[PDB]
Amino acid sequence: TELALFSRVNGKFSTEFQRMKTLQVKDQAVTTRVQVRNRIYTVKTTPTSE
Amino acid sequence: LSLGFTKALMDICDQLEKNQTKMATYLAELLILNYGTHVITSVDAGAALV
Repeated sequence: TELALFSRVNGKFSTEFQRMKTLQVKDQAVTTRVQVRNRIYTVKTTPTSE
Repeated sequence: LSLGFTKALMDICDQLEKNQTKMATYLAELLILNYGTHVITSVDAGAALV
């Protein structure tokens, strides 16, 4: 704002507002599942055992 | 025939010879349980992977 009256009385009025905003969200979800199953032998009793 | 299979068969034969069909059938079912239904005459040795 600038106001000059009678070419003698001067006035100035400078007003500034400034807002800055920042947001960051970061999500990580790692899931891991390992499953090993070995079956080597099948052992049975002889039918003629005691 | 193997020794054990022959022995089980002889036991069933003797039980039948004793005119006792009750434990004869029980002994036969035991034979089925111990030696299964079929006899494998041919296999294919090998391996597989998926």
